[PDB]
Amino acid sequence: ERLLDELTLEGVARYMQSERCRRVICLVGAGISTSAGIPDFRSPSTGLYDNLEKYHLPYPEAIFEISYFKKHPEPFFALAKELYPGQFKPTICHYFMRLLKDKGLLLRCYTQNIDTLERIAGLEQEDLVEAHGTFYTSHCVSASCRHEYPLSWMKEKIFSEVTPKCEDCQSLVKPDIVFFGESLPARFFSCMQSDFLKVDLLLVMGTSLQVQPFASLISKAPLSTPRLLINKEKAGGGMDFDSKKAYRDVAWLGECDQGCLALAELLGWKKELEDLVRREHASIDAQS
Ligand SMILES: CCC(C)(C)c1ccc(OC[C@H](O)CN2C[C@@H]3C[C@H](C2)c2cccc(=O)n2C3)c(C(C)(C)CC)c1
Ligand SMILES: [Zn+2]
Repeated sequence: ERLLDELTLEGVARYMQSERCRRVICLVGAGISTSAGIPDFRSPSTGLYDNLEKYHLPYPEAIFEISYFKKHPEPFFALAKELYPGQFKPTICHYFMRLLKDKGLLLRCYTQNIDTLERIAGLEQEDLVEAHGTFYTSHCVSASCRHEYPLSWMKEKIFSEVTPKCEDCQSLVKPDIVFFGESLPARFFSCMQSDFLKVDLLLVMGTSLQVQPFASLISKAPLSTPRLLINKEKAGGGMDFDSKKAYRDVAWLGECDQGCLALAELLGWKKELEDLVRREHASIDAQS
């Protein structure tokens, strides 16, 4: 089935404004947070895994490996102190997703990011699937305790260079991120099944799809679901933008903010979006 009239941003805009497009899923990666001064720590190109020499790890990946972390948590928290941002300011792209929520178009945002910016932008727990977890909350690692700690507590521990320990049972306190050797959250697998039935549009932003878990996700949405990619680079996932058989996939190449602004324009949301970014940034400035 053919749902987009044309395989262009204009066509996607037009589809979004039609009665057909009720439920949008966003899939978002590190590219939506780069313009917030969170660089893409994941992808190898960034070279994060070269600044780790001073932590004398057995191998660079050890800094994110759960068993290593439990024995030697100090490098992870030192790194966190090193790279902790001055402010947490969500990007235009984040606020575009806020618009989708408030217009009742957002079914779900699946995010690879742990930076909490979606939450700060006003996306709620129901709206979000944090595929790699989050720094927003932390928990004592003991299964009989699991004392919860807010980011404010974790930040203080990070800045004081005191290893987070549970006030109750003395166990290590770990940010709710998915370390190497830990499994994806159950939430991820459960929401996927149900969501990928009801979805009318996939908005894929700041991820190359060459990389799990979005590579798989994309390939098992219904065949007729239109998919728009907004990314600096070209897309895995089994997308088809270019062939004579292309029917549903659209690529916008450039920065995520600029792509979102362009899409907002066509929807007639540009002013609303620019105003929201300005207002929410000012609010953050006032309370920071
Ligand atoms: C404190 C500043 C803050 C919250 C703003 C921030 C933000 C991002 C941060 O890191 C982003 C990483 O890309 C998150 N990844 C989470 C885990 C382990 C690593 C790293 C990884 C690599 C490749 C695939 C993959 O799935 N995963 C999952 C980090 C740190 C602390 C973890 C220091 C690097 C902190
Ligand atoms: Zn505890």
